[PDB]
Amino acid sequence: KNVVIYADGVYDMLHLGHMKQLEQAKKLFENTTLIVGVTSDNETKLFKGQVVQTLEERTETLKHIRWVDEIISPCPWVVTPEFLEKYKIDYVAHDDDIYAWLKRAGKFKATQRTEGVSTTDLIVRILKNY
Amino acid sequence: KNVVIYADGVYDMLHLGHMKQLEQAKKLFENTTLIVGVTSDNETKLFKGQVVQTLEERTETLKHIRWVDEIISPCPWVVTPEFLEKYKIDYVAHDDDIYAWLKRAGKFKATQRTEGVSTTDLIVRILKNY
Repeated sequence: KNVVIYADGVYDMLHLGHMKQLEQAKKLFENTTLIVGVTSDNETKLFKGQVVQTLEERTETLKHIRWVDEIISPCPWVVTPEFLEKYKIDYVAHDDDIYAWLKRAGKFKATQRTEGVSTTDLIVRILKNY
Repeated sequence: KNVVIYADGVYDMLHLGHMKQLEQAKKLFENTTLIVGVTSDNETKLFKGQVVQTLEERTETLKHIRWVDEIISPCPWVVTPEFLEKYKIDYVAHDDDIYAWLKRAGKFKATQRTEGVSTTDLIVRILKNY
């Protein structure tokens, strides 16, 4: 009855958006284990772009988040069928094609986002006072 | 065996510091319920100073924090003996005198802090790139 869900991401400067996403992953089914993978510095920097917090900083914040059951840190950049077996993962949870093969296999669970929540946004608000 | 702990604060722009503090509160004893009180906008603005996030924003972030069991939002600015009875609170957890009367009653549990963790600090780091 327990369903293993994997959600990877950068999780740089974690905010309310990441949390709502993670809550969604956690509640995809009645009994889940939410595994969260945190991408390495080198690989992030080389694909997405600069990253603000180091791996250790981004991993530690996730330790206080109610929905996170287990953490793989650092996680591989690209999910592979072998990875899924090795960790007994039943579904991958990401927003919405690199994940076509997951949908074809029935193992793709979509999760939505929430805007206006970024750290950056709040600084924007705080300067408006001047 | 279950010990009720109350930790109030502003919790503006919650960061790793608040989380470590809250974890400490939660683990003061083996079986706790951590009640977290979140101060109102009007009262915060009038004592501490300007506040960046509204009550609703500050309360919602706390909903994703592993250590928070219950939330009083908004909470009174000053803890009173009557408050302690009304919510069956066994200890109050705050950093370190308004709390002398709590220490005299045996109901004061100290919790420490961690520096270099503020939202503000990370923006400081991010601008250094220019």
